Amino acid sequence: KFRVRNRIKRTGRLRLSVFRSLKHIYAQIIDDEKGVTLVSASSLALKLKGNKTEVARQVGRALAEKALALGIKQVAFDRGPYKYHGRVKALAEGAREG
Amino acid sequence: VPARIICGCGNVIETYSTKPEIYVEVCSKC
Amino acid sequence: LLLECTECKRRNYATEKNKRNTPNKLELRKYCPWCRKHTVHREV
Amino acid sequence: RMKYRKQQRGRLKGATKGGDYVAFGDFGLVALEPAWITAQQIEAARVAMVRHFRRGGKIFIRIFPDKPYTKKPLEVRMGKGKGNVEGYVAVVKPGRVMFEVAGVTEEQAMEALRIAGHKLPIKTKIVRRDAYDE
Amino acid sequence: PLDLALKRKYYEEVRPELIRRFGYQNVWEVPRLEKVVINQGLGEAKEDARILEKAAQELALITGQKPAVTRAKKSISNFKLRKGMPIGLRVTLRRDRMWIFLEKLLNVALPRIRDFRGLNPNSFDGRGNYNLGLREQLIFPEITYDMVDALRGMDIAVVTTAETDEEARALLELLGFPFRK
Amino acid sequence: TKNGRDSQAKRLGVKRYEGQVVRAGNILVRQRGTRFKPGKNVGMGRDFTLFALVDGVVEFQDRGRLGRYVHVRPLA
RNA sequence: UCCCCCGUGCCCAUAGCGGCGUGGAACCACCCGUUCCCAUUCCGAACACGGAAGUGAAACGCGCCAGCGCCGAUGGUACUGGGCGGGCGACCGCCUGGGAGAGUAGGUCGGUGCGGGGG
RNA sequence: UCCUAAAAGGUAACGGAGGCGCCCAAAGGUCCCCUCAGGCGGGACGGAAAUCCGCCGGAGAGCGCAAGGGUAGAAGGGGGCCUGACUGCGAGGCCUGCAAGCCGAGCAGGGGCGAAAGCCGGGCCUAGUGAACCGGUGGUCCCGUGUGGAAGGGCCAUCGA
RNA sequence: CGCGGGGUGGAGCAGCCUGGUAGCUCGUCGGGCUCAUAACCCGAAGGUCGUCGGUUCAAAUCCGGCCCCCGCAACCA
RNA sequence: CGCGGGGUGGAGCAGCCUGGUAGCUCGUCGGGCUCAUAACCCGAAGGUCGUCGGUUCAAAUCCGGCCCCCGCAACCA
RNA sequence: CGGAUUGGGGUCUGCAACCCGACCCCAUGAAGCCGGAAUCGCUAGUAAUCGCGGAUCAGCCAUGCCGCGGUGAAUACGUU
Ligand SMILES: [Mg+2]
Ligand SMILES: [Mg+2]
Ligand SMILES: [Mg+2]
Ligand SMILES: [Mg+2]
Ligand SMILES: [Mg+2]
Ligand SMILES: [Mg+2]
Ligand SMILES: [Mg+2]
Ligand SMILES: [Mg+2]
Ligand SMILES: [Mg+2]
Ligand SMILES: [Mg+2]
Ligand SMILES: [Mg+2]
Ligand SMILES: [Mg+2]
Ligand SMILES: [Mg+2]
Ligand SMILES: [Mg+2]
Ligand SMILES: [Mg+2]
Ligand SMILES: [Mg+2]
Ligand SMILES: [Mg+2]
Ligand SMILES: [Mg+2]
Ligand SMILES: [Mg+2]
Ligand SMILES: [Mg+2]
Ligand SMILES: [Mg+2]
Ligand SMILES: [Mg+2]
Ligand SMILES: [Mg+2]
Ligand SMILES: [Mg+2]
Ligand SMILES: [Mg+2]
Ligand SMILES: [Mg+2]
Ligand SMILES: [Mg+2]
Ligand SMILES: [Mg+2]
Ligand SMILES: [Mg+2]
Ligand SMILES: [Mg+2]
Ligand SMILES: [Mg+2]
Ligand SMILES: [Mg+2]
Ligand SMILES: [Mg+2]
Ligand SMILES: [Mg+2]
Ligand SMILES: [Mg+2]
Ligand SMILES: [Mg+2]
Ligand SMILES: [Mg+2]
Ligand SMILES: [Mg+2]
Ligand SMILES: [Mg+2]
Ligand SMILES: [Mg+2]
Ligand SMILES: [Mg+2]
Ligand SMILES: [Mg+2]
Ligand SMILES: [Mg+2]
Ligand SMILES: [Mg+2]
Ligand SMILES: [Mg+2]
Ligand SMILES: [Mg+2]
Ligand SMILES: [Mg+2]
Ligand SMILES: [Mg+2]
Ligand SMILES: [Mg+2]
Ligand SMILES: [Mg+2]
Ligand SMILES: [Mg+2]
Ligand SMILES: [Mg+2]
Ligand SMILES: [Mg+2]
Ligand SMILES: [Mg+2]
Ligand SMILES: [Mg+2]
Ligand SMILES: [Mg+2]
Ligand SMILES: [Mg+2]
Ligand SMILES: [Mg+2]
Ligand SMILES: [Mg+2]
Ligand SMILES: [Mg+2]
Ligand SMILES: [Mg+2]
Ligand SMILES: [Mg+2]
Ligand SMILES: [Mg+2]
Ligand SMILES: [Mg+2]
Ligand SMILES: [Mg+2]
Ligand SMILES: [Mg+2]
Ligand SMILES: [Mg+2]
Ligand SMILES: [Mg+2]
Ligand SMILES: [Mg+2]
Ligand SMILES: [Mg+2]
Ligand SMILES: [Mg+2]
Ligand SMILES: [Mg+2]
Ligand SMILES: [Mg+2]
Ligand SMILES: [Mg+2]
Ligand SMILES: [Mg+2]
Ligand SMILES: [Mg+2]
Ligand SMILES: [Mg+2]
Ligand SMILES: [Mg+2]
Ligand SMILES: [Mg+2]
Ligand SMILES: [Mg+2]
Ligand SMILES: [Mg+2]
Ligand SMILES: [Mg+2]
Ligand SMILES: [Mg+2]
Ligand SMILES: [Mg+2]
Ligand SMILES: [Mg+2]
Ligand SMILES: [Mg+2]
Ligand SMILES: [Mg+2]
Ligand SMILES: [Mg+2]
Ligand SMILES: [Mg+2]
Ligand SMILES: [Mg+2]
Ligand SMILES: [Mg+2]
Ligand SMILES: [Mg+2]
Ligand SMILES: [Mg+2]
Ligand SMILES: [Mg+2]
Ligand SMILES: [Mg+2]
Ligand SMILES: [Mg+2]
Ligand SMILES: [Mg+2]
Ligand SMILES: [Mg+2]
Ligand SMILES: [Mg+2]
Ligand SMILES: [Mg+2]
Ligand SMILES: [Mg+2]
Ligand SMILES: [Mg+2]
Ligand SMILES: [Mg+2]
Ligand SMILES: [Mg+2]
Ligand SMILES: [Mg+2]
Ligand SMILES: [Mg+2]
Ligand SMILES: [Mg+2]
Ligand SMILES: [Mg+2]
Ligand SMILES: [Mg+2]
Ligand SMILES: [Mg+2]
Ligand SMILES: [Mg+2]
Ligand SMILES: [Mg+2]
Ligand SMILES: [Mg+2]
Ligand SMILES: [Mg+2]
Ligand SMILES: [Mg+2]
Ligand SMILES: [Mg+2]
Ligand SMILES: [Mg+2]
Ligand SMILES: [Mg+2]
Ligand SMILES: [Mg+2]
Ligand SMILES: [Mg+2]
Ligand SMILES: [Mg+2]
Ligand SMILES: [Mg+2]
Ligand SMILES: [Mg+2]
Ligand SMILES: [Mg+2]
Ligand SMILES: [Mg+2]
Ligand SMILES: [Mg+2]
Ligand SMILES: [Mg+2]
Ligand SMILES: [Mg+2]
Ligand SMILES: [Mg+2]
Ligand SMILES: [Mg+2]
Ligand SMILES: [Mg+2]
Ligand SMILES: [Mg+2]
Ligand SMILES: [Mg+2]
Ligand SMILES: [Mg+2]
Ligand SMILES: [Mg+2]
Ligand SMILES: [Mg+2]
Ligand SMILES: [Mg+2]
Repeated sequence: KFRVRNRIKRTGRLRLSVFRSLKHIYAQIIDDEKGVTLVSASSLALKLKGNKTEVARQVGRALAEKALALGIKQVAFDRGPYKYHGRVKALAEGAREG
Repeated sequence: VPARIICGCGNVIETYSTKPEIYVEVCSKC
Repeated sequence: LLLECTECKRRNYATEKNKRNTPNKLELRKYCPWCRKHTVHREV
Repeated sequence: RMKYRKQQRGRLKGATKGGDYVAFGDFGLVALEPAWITAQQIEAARVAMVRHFRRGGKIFIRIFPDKPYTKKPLEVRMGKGKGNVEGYVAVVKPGRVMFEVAGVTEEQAMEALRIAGHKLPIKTKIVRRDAYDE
Repeated sequence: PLDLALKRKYYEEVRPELIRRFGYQNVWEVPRLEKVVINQGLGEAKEDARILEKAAQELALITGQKPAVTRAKKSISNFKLRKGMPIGLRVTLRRDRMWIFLEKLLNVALPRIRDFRGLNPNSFDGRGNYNLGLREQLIFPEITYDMVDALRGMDIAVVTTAETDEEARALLELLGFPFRK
Repeated sequence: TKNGRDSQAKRLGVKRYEGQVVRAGNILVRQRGTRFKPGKNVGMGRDFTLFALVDGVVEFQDRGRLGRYVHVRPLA
């Protein structure tokens, strides 16, 4: 079911691998062609609270900071296995806010 | 609704299923 | 069946192909003229 | 049988795969020379062999005719031969094992396997079974 | 409506006895009743949606749930079916929706089954599963007599989390599945 | 005796080989289906043709179960 | 530096099938429920949301096993650019450079890059 | 279309085999979802084969039609919205005696789907076709025989093999 | 060796182009009128569609091969 | 293409003028009558009258378009 | 309606009721919705209809036969 992930890959650059467990949410901004990650604003692994949807927003705006900290902009969003809906969407919601 | 299985051999059971006027002829009590 | 889509409120045409007896009695798809830009287009 | 239709001739280059070793049986018959062996030729040897030792052991036939044999009815040049006149044949290259006999004495295998050699368009040879296996 | 006779029967009666007979390790090795599905292979109302509807909503009452259709794939000239047009009326149901139906079934339907003798002991598919056919569909509770315009029956299957079917046999007997044994 | 038929040859195959300069968008491989897949700066058209999107050199790569890919490693 | 787990890429079966064992403290799964966001041609199966309690059963991570799958030489032969000889032929042999498929010996239950949590 | 065709391309014979002179407003664009054939077991009518459940089952199904190549990390099945089955172009090539055939990034206009990245100039692809001349219908910066119109012609579009 | 047409209940014909359902006449079998048989009347049964193979969901019907019947044709030397 | 005239019972046609009207022949079944088919006599079912829209109180009828078969000549680069 | 068929249980004759009796009771409850071409009977106390008896003979496969009475029609223009 990594069809999404494939198409995205043949688009160019800056993959946003939103992973999400049953109370978790993460995001690597990974550059293929070399196979290397940069910004990696986690959540459960970071520190944040506990309310998934709520948790998303920040964990999203978290990448945001660390992104422009290096000069970045490609939104290339790895809407992984998960539909663009809740915690996944909200993860973006904020990732773009900042 | 809470169904009402009315049978001639006692065994009057409740469950769920529209209109609880369930006159069962010979239920599992016999 | 060969067809030529006229533009509505005008008199243009297009390279077309209805299908007559197969569920295509109608025909008014959306197309794009050189006068103005973008409108409906009848069978004709 | 089934396959499909008529088939090109193709040559009979060196007897590479053209050959084998004795599979079953006490003795056998090998081809010394390349040729197309006809259906008829085969059966000719078979029935010969049996006829020799009536009520006898077992004759194996390691070769089998599957090449279609085209031929023209005494004419000229339109289309490819309706063919199949001799019918079918088997590509026998030097070395191949063609018939195995078993359940008989040497003097019987030798004789029968020899008589068969008289029906075949080829120089041949009869083998014991040395031991060379695998 | 989380609560009911049969719902609890499994927990506060069957469940523990399974630990006796087999006795596992983890609570999730104990065989779960967790899937039951109706179905009505009707090449019968295959022609018209009239005879097709009543059997669906009729089905809807007995199950209590909203029935689903199932279309054909291949093509059968021997019985007049091509693309997928036709029909089979299947409906999956789990959770408490199923416990409620099973209560009715194992205690009202099977009972009112003409010359019932207990579910055929052999209907287990080697794995922890059981199925059964039924003629008259009227052997169901809410179903009225003057309601049926045809004796269109149907068949059902019930899944376990068990691996072998002795566990399923044991499981189902305890749960009130009258087997012909 | 009906049989004298055939179609005319379509002359297809790899057109530019590995280690060969290429201009902006010239064809690289004409193929029946997907004997080859796209790659870095290498798209493909309706007939599954494979052409350059940039200049630079062509390189091939076998990715086993994945497929055989062809791309241009640019330079300027 | 090291080890465990999590997300991701790479070589693309020596990574796989099956068998056996193993971990839930963190992680991950399942589990609780379906008010709300949203969802089933019917079913919260799936996707989706809120969320403790329970669990390592299933899934998955790890590891041991070769029975199957997969990899697999060496030697040798077939064939063969280039050179030469022989039989009416169907064909065959020599020199120089190249050289398999099969089968054999044997190998395998993988390896590794980046990032993040955990001692 | 495949073989002959001798591992580039090409390559003949009244050599071996088979198709084409269409079709689809959904069989098209996109967004989301989904994965077969077949084999064993279990199932009321069914019955080798409808529909149902289980397990095994990497492509032997499917892709409108012949065959081949491709293909489930979709090109296959379902849905929602839709109409790029665009207009103005076109770097650069394949192919080729000529004429013709074919692939095509990207630019402007203006639009569809989508959160976005982005995709859309018909259909998985390779057949489904006909130079020129003569004429028909719609249009339109143009020409209009002393001048103004008109007749007629040109240009664009499409039609009759 | 060529080209064209055809093989369908016991007999002779239809159906096939434009695939779903095999029809007509005589004959056959049962019954009736007659003293009886024919005629006539009433009712019924009967066909692997030449054979092998394919396309289709499905073949008498479409496509390919073999077998048998009929029609034409086989010239210049 | 433009010209002309029609789609009426299981078959056609009369009815279409100049709107107030479905009947004809055979056919189906039943009854009468015959040695008997049949002729014949009585009675009954089987027509959005190709289709939609409009005039009118009222149409098959007058009118528009459409769907189809028939016919007319005339054109084909 | 109609009572065939089948199951089950039983009585009686007669040495004996498998083949093969008759009857009883329960249950089972068939085809049949008035019958093709064709064809029989009857002219008044007749047809139709409804029972009763007798010969035979242990019993009876009698719905048969011979006889008895009860209720009691229709219609005959005409002799082609
Ligand atoms: Mg909030
Ligand atoms: Mg941002
Ligand atoms: Mg209910
Ligand atoms: Mg009881
Ligand atoms: Mg229209
Ligand atoms: Mg037109
Ligand atoms: Mg010969
Ligand atoms: Mg000659
Ligand atoms: Mg011996
Ligand atoms: Mg010996
Ligand atoms: Mg000899
Ligand atoms: Mg010899
Ligand atoms: Mg010798
Ligand atoms: Mg050997
Ligand atoms: Mg288990
Ligand atoms: Mg297990
Ligand atoms: Mg040719
Ligand atoms: Mg070709
Ligand atoms: Mg050629
Ligand atoms: Mg070719
Ligand atoms: Mg250090
Ligand atoms: Mg260091
Ligand atoms: Mg890498
Ligand atoms: Mg295990
Ligand atoms: Mg635990
Ligand atoms: Mg619970
Ligand atoms: Mg609810
Ligand atoms: Mg609540
Ligand atoms: Mg709300
Ligand atoms: Mg909420
Ligand atoms: Mg959603
Ligand atoms: Mg729904
Ligand atoms: Mg909530
Ligand atoms: Mg614990
Ligand atoms: Mg534990
Ligand atoms: Mg486990
Ligand atoms: Mg595992
Ligand atoms: Mg191998
Ligand atoms: Mg090897
Ligand atoms: Mg070697
Ligand atoms: Mg050499
Ligand atoms: Mg040489
Ligand atoms: Mg030399
Ligand atoms: Mg010589
Ligand atoms: Mg080797
Ligand atoms: Mg081997
Ligand atoms: Mg070994
Ligand atoms: Mg292994
Ligand atoms: Mg393993
Ligand atoms: Mg690390
Ligand atoms: Mg670390
Ligand atoms: Mg650390
Ligand atoms: Mg080719
Ligand atoms: Mg090939
Ligand atoms: Mg070649
Ligand atoms: Mg080739
Ligand atoms: Mg060569
Ligand atoms: Mg060559
Ligand atoms: Mg060759
Ligand atoms: Mg080649
Ligand atoms: Mg040839
Ligand atoms: Mg044409
Ligand atoms: Mg559509
Ligand atoms: Mg299956
Ligand atoms: Mg099984
Ligand atoms: Mg069954
Ligand atoms: Mg079946
Ligand atoms: Mg079955
Ligand atoms: Mg494949
Ligand atoms: Mg096909
Ligand atoms: Mg195909
Ligand atoms: Mg090829
Ligand atoms: Mg193919
Ligand atoms: Mg293929
Ligand atoms: Mg393939
Ligand atoms: Mg294929
Ligand atoms: Mg798709
Ligand atoms: Mg498509
Ligand atoms: Mg769509
Ligand atoms: Mg160009
Ligand atoms: Mg050119
Ligand atoms: Mg073309
Ligand atoms: Mg070309
Ligand atoms: Mg397609
Ligand atoms: Mg091609
Ligand atoms: Mg000219
Ligand atoms: Mg012109
Ligand atoms: Mg003008
Ligand atoms: Mg202009
Ligand atoms: Mg002027
Ligand atoms: Mg002017
Ligand atoms: Mg002048
Ligand atoms: Mg002047
Ligand atoms: Mg003038
Ligand atoms: Mg003009
Ligand atoms: Mg003009
Ligand atoms: Mg005939
Ligand atoms: Mg014939
Ligand atoms: Mg004939
Ligand atoms: Mg016939
Ligand atoms: Mg005949
Ligand atoms: Mg005959
Ligand atoms: Mg005969
Ligand atoms: Mg014919
Ligand atoms: Mg007759
Ligand atoms: Mg007779
Ligand atoms: Mg007679
Ligand atoms: Mg007589
Ligand atoms: Mg007679
Ligand atoms: Mg005579
Ligand atoms: Mg009769
Ligand atoms: Mg008759
Ligand atoms: Mg007859
Ligand atoms: Mg008959
Ligand atoms: Mg018949
Ligand atoms: Mg035939
Ligand atoms: Mg038939
Ligand atoms: Mg002649
Ligand atoms: Mg002369
Ligand atoms: Mg002459
Ligand atoms: Mg006229
Ligand atoms: Mg007529
Ligand atoms: Mg008339
Ligand atoms: Mg008339
Ligand atoms: Mg009449
Ligand atoms: Mg009628
Ligand atoms: Mg009519
Ligand atoms: Mg009508
Ligand atoms: Mg006609
Ligand atoms: Mg005519
Ligand atoms: Mg006329
Ligand atoms: Mg008693
Ligand atoms: Mg009857
Ligand atoms: Mg009655
Ligand atoms: Mg009496
Ligand atoms: Mg007596
Ligand atoms: Mg009497």
